[PDB]
Amino acid sequence: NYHLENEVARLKKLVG
Repeated sequence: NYHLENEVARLKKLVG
């Protein structure tokens, strides 16, 4: 939306 998108694109970028 919101969240969701700038939340995977958080997350997975920092982890893997």
